[PDB]
Amino acid sequence: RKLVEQLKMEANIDRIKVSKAAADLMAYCEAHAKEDPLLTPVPASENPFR
Amino acid sequence: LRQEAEQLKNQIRDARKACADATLSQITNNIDPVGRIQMRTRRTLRGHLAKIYAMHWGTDSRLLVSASQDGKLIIWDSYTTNKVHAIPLRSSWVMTCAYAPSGNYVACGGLDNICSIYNLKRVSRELAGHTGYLSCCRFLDDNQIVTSSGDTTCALWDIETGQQTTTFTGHTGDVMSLSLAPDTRLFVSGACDASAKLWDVREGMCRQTFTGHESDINAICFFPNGNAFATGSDDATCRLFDLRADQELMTYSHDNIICGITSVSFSKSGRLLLAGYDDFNCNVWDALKADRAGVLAGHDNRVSCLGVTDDGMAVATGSWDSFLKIWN
Amino acid sequence: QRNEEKAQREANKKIEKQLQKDKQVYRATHRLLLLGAGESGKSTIVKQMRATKQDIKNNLKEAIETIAAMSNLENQFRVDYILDEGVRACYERSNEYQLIDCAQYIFETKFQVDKVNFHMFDVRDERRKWIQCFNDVTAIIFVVASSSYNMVTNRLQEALNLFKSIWNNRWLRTISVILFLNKQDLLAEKVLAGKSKIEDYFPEFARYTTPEEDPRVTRAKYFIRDEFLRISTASGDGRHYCYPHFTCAVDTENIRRVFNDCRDIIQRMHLRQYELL
Amino acid sequence: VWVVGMGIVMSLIVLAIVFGNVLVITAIAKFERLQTVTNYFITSLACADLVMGLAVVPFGAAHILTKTWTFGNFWCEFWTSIDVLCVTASIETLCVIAVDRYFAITSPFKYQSLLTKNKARVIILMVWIVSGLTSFLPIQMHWYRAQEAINCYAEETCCDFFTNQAYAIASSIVSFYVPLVIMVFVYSRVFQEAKRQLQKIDKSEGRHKALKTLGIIMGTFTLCWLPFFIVNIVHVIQDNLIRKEVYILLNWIGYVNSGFNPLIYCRSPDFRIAFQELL
Ligand SMILES: CN[C@@H]1CCc2c(ccc(O)c2O)[C@H]1O
Repeated sequence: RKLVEQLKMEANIDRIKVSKAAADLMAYCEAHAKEDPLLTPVPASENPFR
Repeated sequence: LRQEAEQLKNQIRDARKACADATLSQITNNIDPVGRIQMRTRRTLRGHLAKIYAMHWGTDSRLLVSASQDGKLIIWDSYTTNKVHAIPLRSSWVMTCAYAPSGNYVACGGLDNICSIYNLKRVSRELAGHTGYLSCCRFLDDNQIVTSSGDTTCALWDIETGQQTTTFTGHTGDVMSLSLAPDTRLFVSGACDASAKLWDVREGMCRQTFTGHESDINAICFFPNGNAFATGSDDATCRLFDLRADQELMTYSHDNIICGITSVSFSKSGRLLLAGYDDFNCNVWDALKADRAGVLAGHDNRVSCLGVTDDGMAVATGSWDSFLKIWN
Repeated sequence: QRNEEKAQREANKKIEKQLQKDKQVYRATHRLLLLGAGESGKSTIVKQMRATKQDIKNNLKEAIETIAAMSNLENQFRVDYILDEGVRACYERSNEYQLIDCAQYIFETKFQVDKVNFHMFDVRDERRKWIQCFNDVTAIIFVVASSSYNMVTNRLQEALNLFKSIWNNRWLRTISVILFLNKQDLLAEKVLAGKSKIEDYFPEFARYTTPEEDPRVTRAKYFIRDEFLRISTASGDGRHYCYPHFTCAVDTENIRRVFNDCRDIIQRMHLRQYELL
Repeated sequence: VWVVGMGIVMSLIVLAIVFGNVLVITAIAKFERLQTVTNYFITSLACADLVMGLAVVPFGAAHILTKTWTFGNFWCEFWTSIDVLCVTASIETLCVIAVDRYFAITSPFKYQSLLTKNKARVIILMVWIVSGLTSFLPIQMHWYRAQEAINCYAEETCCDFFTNQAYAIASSIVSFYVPLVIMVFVYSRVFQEAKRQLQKIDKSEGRHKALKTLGIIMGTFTLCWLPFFIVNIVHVIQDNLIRKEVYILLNWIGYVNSGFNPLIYCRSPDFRIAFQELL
């Protein structure tokens, strides 16, 4: 019986367009990609490991 | 009777299909590929008794904690490659591990249906309200600890109180992995019944519940933006869901890939998704381009866990061969 | 300044020294898993291998609660207070209705080391994903109730279905299985007396015959093993061996029986390596 | 031109012994998985084979093919000492590995406990150390020296060895004869254990290859050294019996055993795993 209530809870949800969500996530992956050592390895001196 | 819930299920599915306007791959096609990525073991971390099941980066990123089936829990200093503290676990078998954002306490799970938090600076408390084995433990602060168990009920304990403050229950299958978001408000938990639902710590109600996969869900992790997360099924396919869209954004799967998935973790920028397997290799795929970029297979046995530091400097990966390789 | 690195070295040396000491202990210890079906009585052989009183009353109260027997089908007022002639019918109906406690009346263990230290322990989940976490156990004691055909798909068939789950898992691709036909005397007891023949539960029983106590029980005794052997026969290819020796109600040698079977478990494992045999 | 053609075959033998043992030795350190428990002895045998192959074998080809031992007299004696240890190591290492298989199967539940990584180094070093007492005499001491071709020791041209009858009997025993008793006895008891297991499984299940599998391990070792060491003891007691050319032919028969050693030693998926990265 709770599932009917649970489904009713999720029946009305504010939904964002998948195209809009994709673009925002793409920008979040675009503007924030600069500070990513995995994307571009830094100097062995800068990297504590190497 | 139950048809209304089935009608509601059809109504929910209709909204998601209607909300779908364009495909992620179509939008991400113009995005330039990351290219081939080669990783090496800048450190070769090893020296444990038996096969390990968990690994978790510290908040300061200097230390990592790994727990093995041998019952020995040891916190390992990545830079010096020298073990810092080795604390034995009362339970013979452990299934999960966690590290404090403050770094004061280290939490180790257990298959003995009891969760215990250890004090680095002497076990502090033992929690056993949940039934069955504990799947994943992770606590945002030194007061609230989130553990997902095999009783299909994940609850957030109070470290000071030692009792279940709230209970997030009603999940179909056994919960196998729990992931916390940087916002610390909402957390997504994955169960063995292919259902991936995101809870709210204060509300205690499943705001969204996704069931895109067919097989059991193995692990889940959030993106840095905290608006989406990725999960890996027991089937070869792993998918990423956009919370605001409540749908499966992109399906990640290679025809050659047929083995199981045991871990999942994004990068600091989130572009590079590193996915472990039972095929002794970890594959790093582009989150936006939805294509495989590079593979690494340093481990010899099945990879158990994988994580990325808060700073994002380098990735770690577990292994059932007792050798955890710190890739960079 | 640099003393910090030296200090960590001493701690690392101390940790490594302590870990090295425990390495011999862990390798010496042999780990077993007791995967037993419900009502099979795995605890009985576990007790035999190894203020209480209100323990007897709790089982009696649990049996009285099941003696729920009226729901399955004067004293009713007496039954209401607790919640005989009805007991005999309930005992007869106990074949269908589950009665864990005997009408007559992560747990661990440290088995006697003897030659080599052995610490056995057990772990009700339908998914049973916990099994896949175990791949280093030398062998798994799989206690099965022989007199399960009368109970309940029959209970024995459900127990036989465990092998399909156990062996097709492929996670335990190098772990042998030891099974005890528990309640062997009880299995013959129902078999020896006139009752519902196993042919009614297992249709192919009549076609089966004894391989090369009364023969009625003796023929029945082998058939359950043969059915269990047939599943274990296919897809073995070494490293997966079933040691099906029976187990009576009381047999103190059962602990010694495992050790003899345990030696063959390790020896066959080594012979698999180097392709010697 | 017969020597030139013969040298071509001899050239391959030196090359074969080089890569044959090195590849197994390279895999032992390249992959950490196989490095720890076993093949640690097999590396010592491989290391012993490399010394016999890369150093002792080619100079022998130079000795026979060329007019004489053009090199110095001191290195001529040095070659015999280095050759003695390498041949003594491979036989001993095979016996040590032979004990490894027997001591595990015949006494389980204690093999894992008793054997240790430090204990493996002690036994492996003891094989080399025991080889030291076999190689100490020819170089440091002069008890090796023989009037039959006595000038050969003095001459710088011919480096052929003539040894005292006392040394030949004792050295041959410590090298091949004694481990033969250990290798055969240990493996014979093993064959009983495998036979017992097969019979037990036959009774357990209503529905041998071991003899062939254990045959190659003992057969190859016997068929490559027995004709040599039989001849070695023969000439020391009966000098007129042996033919000089016959001694050299059997001498190079036993050197091929180190080249064919890896096939008996490491032929399994782990060895096949080694070829995986090198392909
Ligand atoms: C060319 N003949 C060599 C030198 C003498 C010698 C050999 C093998 C084993 C021994 O114990 C020896 O003393 C032969 O490999």
